[PDB]
Parts: sequence; C-alpha cells; structure tokens
Amino acid sequence: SAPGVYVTPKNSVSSDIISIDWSPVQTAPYTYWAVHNWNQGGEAGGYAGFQQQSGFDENGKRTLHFAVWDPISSKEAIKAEYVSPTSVASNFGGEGTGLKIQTTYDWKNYNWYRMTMRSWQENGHTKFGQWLKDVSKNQWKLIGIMDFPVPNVTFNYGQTLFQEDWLGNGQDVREARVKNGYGRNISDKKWTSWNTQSIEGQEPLNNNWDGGATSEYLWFKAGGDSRSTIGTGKTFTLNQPSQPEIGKLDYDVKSTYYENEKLNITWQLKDSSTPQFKGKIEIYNNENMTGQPINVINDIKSYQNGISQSISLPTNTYAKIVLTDIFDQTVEKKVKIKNE
Repeated sequence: SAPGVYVTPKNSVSSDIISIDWSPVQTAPYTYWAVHNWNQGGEAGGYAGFQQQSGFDENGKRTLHFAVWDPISSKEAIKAEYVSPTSVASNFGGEGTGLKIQTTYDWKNYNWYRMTMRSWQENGHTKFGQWLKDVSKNQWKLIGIMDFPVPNVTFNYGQTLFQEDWLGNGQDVREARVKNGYGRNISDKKWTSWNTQSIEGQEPLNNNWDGGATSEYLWFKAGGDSRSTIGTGKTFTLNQPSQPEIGKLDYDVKSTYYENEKLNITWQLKDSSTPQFKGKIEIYNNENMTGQPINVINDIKSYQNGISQSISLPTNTYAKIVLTDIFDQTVEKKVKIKNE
C-alpha cells in the first residue's frame, strides 16, 4: 500500500544488452526494485532486480531477482542453464513453464550495483543472462542464465524501473537511486543512453511518494512521510556519457598441459575483469601461430573456466586462447602446451 513508483527512459529501443546502476537508500521489508523490465504482453516478458525480503537492513534477507513468464510460442519450459552458488531456480508464471532465479546477495545501502542483462541466440533458442557488478568491490559476477525455448527474442520494448511494496506496508519509507542507464541496439549494435527519464507514481491520486535528481543520479521514494514535490510525475536529465564506461577483460592462464592424450587448460579472470561471455582455443604446430590451426576447441561457455579434452597432438604445440566478454571485447593469450 505504499504507491508504486516508475522510472522510465524516454528513448529506449529494442536491445540485446540492457544495463543500469542502482543504489538502495532506505529499505523497508518486502520492497522489490525491478530495475529492468521487458516485453510485457509479448514473448519472454520478464524482469530483474533487487529485493529486500525480510527486515529493514543487511541482517534481513537481501536478494537479486530475475523472472521470465511462461513462453507463449512454445509449450516447453524455460530451463535454468546456469545458476550461481547462491541462486535458486523455480517455476514461475500462470502455468509454471516460466522461471525465476532468486539469488541471495549481500548488497549494502548507498553502494552501487550494476545489473547488466544480455540476450543471445544459441541452439535455436534464446538465452537470457544476468550479470551483476559490485561497484565498491570492483567485482563482476555471473548470476543466472535462462534457456528460453523460442528463437529470436530480444529486449524488444518495455524498459522501465518499478519500485514496489508487494505486501502492504505503506508506513515504511523505501528509497533508492539509479544512474548509467544504457542499452545496446538491435538495429546497429550501437549504444543508446537513457539520459532522460520520467519519474512517476503509479497512482496520480496518491502523493505518498517523491522523486528528483542530483547531477549524479535520479532518486525516488515512497511510503512513510513521503510527499510528492513533482506533482504526478516529471522528467529529469542526467548528463552522462553517450557510451557506457566498459572495463577491460583481463585473465591469467593457470594450467596448460598435455599428457596421456588429455589436454587440460584452465584460466581465471582477474578480480576486476569484465565477465566472460564465450571462448575458443586454436592450437598451432608452430610458435608464430601462422597458417591454419591443427585443432580448434569451440563453444567455450560464459561459465566455463577451462577445457579437459581427449585429443591427439604432436610434441610441440602452441595454444591461442581467445576470450570474449559480455561487451564483445576480445583478449588473446598465447601459451606453449607442456607435458605435466
């Protein structure tokens, strides 16, 4: 019974990547911030964000959320392709063929969290991935990947943030901040900057909410003694870069050996690295890695830190590891294949 509040980009478009930064300020129990929403009333309608479940603070249950409705064009269920160590997947939607992934995550008041989603095509299906950057720690994490049984779906429309009191407790204030809203366009693979966004209470009759902007972020609240200073809603601007600030992909090879016809190669992304999206490894018979590789190991997954493969190799081979991040930046490493 605190009113819902929406923060909606004025000029968003069909996207394959969607990103926003969020920071909680006041956190009543049973507050859900759906910082990304897409395709409502269309195929693969869904949302993702943060939730204060029990409590008012860090001692209560805090989580990330990610849900996608029952597929419309397929009778089949969405599968949890990846869930992180603190994530749990469950059935979701009116007929239980949707999916939600809830992740225990110890996010903190006044700290910033980047949530970046990506959708892509794989094996005739659409995959939806959730990644989270803990800005203070400067650490990315892969959260979850859903395997949706219909090809060619993206984040087509519907971009908005919603702050909801789901249980009824209008007397507790809930407040948070957002910034750095960007999407990557399906049309041309360029970025769209959500520099202009409207803050609007879900019911124009109820003024128990407020919003505004500093030069760094948009802020919004509902509940308690909140009283709108911006009427029924208002548009605010942030003067942010036209392109998002993307980090660098950096990693280290940890093992590279061949023995009893089994090749083992492992790597580890640096703690500050952008997260891994895909990989391949090309194996050459010469150090300069000229000509065609004698072998390729393809389809290394976002969540894959190594290969273990039975393979016939000559005595002196050289491996070129090619990793690409969720922003399609590629970084290569060259290593000689030992006999551990």
